[PDB]
Amino acid sequence: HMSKIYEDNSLTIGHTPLVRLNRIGNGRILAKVESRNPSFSVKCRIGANMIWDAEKRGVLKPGVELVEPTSGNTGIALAYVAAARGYKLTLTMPETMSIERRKLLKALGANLVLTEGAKGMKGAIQKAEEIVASDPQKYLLLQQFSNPANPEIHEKTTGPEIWEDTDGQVDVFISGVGTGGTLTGVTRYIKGTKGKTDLITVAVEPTDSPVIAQALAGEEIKPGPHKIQGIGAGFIPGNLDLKLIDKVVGITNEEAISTARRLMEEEGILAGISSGAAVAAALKLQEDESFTNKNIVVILPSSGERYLSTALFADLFTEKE
Amino acid sequence: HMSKIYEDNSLTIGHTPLVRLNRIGNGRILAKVESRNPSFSVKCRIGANMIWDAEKRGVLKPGVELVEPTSGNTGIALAYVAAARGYKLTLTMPETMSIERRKLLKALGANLVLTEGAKGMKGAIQKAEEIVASDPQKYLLLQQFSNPANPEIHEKTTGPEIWEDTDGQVDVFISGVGTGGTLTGVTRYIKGTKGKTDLITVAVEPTDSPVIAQALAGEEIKPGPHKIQGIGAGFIPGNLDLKLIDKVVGITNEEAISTARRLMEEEGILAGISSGAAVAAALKLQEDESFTNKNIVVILPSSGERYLSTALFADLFT
Ligand SMILES: Cc1ccc(C[C@@]2(C(=O)O)C[C@H]2c2ccccc2)cc1
Ligand SMILES: Cc1ccc(C[C@@]2(C(=O)O)C[C@H]2c2ccccc2)cc1
Ligand SMILES: *Cc1c(COP(=O)(O)O)cnc(C)c1O
Ligand SMILES: *Cc1c(COP(=O)(O)O)cnc(C)c1O
Ligand SMILES: [Co+2]
Repeated sequence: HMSKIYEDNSLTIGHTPLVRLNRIGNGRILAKVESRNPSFSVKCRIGANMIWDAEKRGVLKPGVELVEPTSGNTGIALAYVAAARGYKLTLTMPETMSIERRKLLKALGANLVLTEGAKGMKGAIQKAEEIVASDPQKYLLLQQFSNPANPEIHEKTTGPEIWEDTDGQVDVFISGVGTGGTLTGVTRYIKGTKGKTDLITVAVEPTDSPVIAQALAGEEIKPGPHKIQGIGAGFIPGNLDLKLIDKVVGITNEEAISTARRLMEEEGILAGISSGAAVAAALKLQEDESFTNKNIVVILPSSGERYLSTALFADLFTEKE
Repeated sequence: HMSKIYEDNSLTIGHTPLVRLNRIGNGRILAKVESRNPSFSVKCRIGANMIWDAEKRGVLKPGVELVEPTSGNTGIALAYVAAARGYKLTLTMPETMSIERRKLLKALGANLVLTEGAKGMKGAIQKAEEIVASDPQKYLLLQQFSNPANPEIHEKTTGPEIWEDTDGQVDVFISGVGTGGTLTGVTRYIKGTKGKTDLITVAVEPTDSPVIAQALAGEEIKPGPHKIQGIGAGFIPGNLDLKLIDKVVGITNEEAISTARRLMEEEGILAGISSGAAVAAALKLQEDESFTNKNIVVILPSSGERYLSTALFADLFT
């Protein structure tokens, strides 16, 4: 894309590189590095577009302050966009969110409201609702799991970049599902706008919280705890369009961690746990002869630098090592 | 640039965004965000090009391994490129190096050799030389402070990006100097290749180690300790072409840290200490009427996320 001066850092989102994996898999895995973003994750796109959309809809205007419950990369994305565009932001999250993330969020100007650790994200969602209810004219909740501006940005940026960078040669699209925006939006551009209805869209989820598989089977939703940060919220988000999914691959915590470590050591791509999960799903599909000659695009949501205090960098090296 | 599939992560360097600063300075500071790079710093460009250059020179034949003494972003850059392109890499550094940083380099496949803490960077340089001397056919030292492939990549990528993104309108170019490659290579492109000899090139350094100022004034070189990671090595590097510098601005530790905090809180640009230093220098220039109407391009070398254990994030809470 074209040379310019960006008017603020929110406008720099996307155009992330698509990199061939040469040592992991058969040479047809193409990794889309979504840590090449202004706050270093796929969420940069949705922090930008949910705020731009709120501006366009007339609900974010001078005097209105943003609120969102998030203990993750969405909080970081909303923080840098609010700072870049001159909005006040309040984030709610359980008091168990890491010091690294609190430091980042405060440095970017966010106002943090810490909720009881025992109540997890449910307690943070309740606190965000309470804050907005205290002054609904003042506060705007963005609602990342249902706000259509989330999948919209992937329809307008992420998907077009995959189509253009592969010159239409993509055959398989793999996305670990958190909010579902990435899966939904990219698939709507490729299957819908470009008419490629035989794209294979693969949802990735934790083996220990396989709610997408349960929903497609018409079974009871029964989530569980797991370590693949950023995916597997334990329900079907509003922003996940189940009708667009062709296959669901469940990944273990250990598979996700080990494959993220391989991205770093074998490909030089700093990668988070969910990036390992998505590439591990590509490797499982390449066990099946139907996939042997397909070009597989995989989203890598985050950089392993954000994971130094997590399982990803634990049980890896001995004191002596 | 042209839509494509990159054949490895080293080929994804550059095309970093130039962002107008709206609250910091007069609206004419244009910040080039060099953390938008495959290992998140300006050094990703030189990790790639020093290795590409070694390949082109025929000195990276099968069995040859890389060695470099580095405590910083160059070690992370060389590690991701060596992992991407299938080389073995040894980095030397003092044992002071944090366990978390050893884990990150380790995860990228680097072999670490930890040297005696009291001997600092000098001890790490000594150990790298000793490793190469133990088997010179096997080991290749990249020598980031003198290897011309460092400023070359900035002449071939960073410089052109600044020229294109500003439509040639860049009046002032500000770089905090570590190796000098950024300053040297960008200035060679803009003053030389593009012929814009009216460009004002500004070197930034710590007030507590003002060796560039000393060199340009013809004063004795007298370095000192400071906090501005990535700049101010306390000598004039081979890759710093002093002839290209118009002005040197010295920045305090506190000015660097406070201005980096403003980049984060006021602009939403995650920024390291040296990014704060370089922008602090732009602010000083904008106090001088001669600079008021000028477009000022400033390099932001790194992201504040790499500084979470440092004073950059101190006193954010009670
Ligand atoms: C540590 C961490 C990282 C990323 C996330 C992603 C999400 C966010 O708010 O940033 C979207 C939400 C999420 C929460 C739980 C499971 C999956 C996604 C959450 C927590
Ligand atoms: C902590 C840290 C960060 C960046 C650097 C930059 C350099 C590196 O090897 O990565 C170039 C070298 C350097 C060393 C001392 C002063 C300035 C630059 C060094 C140390
Ligand atoms: C958000 C996120 C995902 C999932 O992306 P969605 O578009 O929300 O499905 C995966 N990994 C990480 C690290 C994320 O932050
Ligand atoms: C390398 C580096 C610089 C200085 O860039 P040079 O091109 O080496 O002069 C500044 N800040 C940081 C953090 C760096 O890593
Ligand atoms: Co481009």
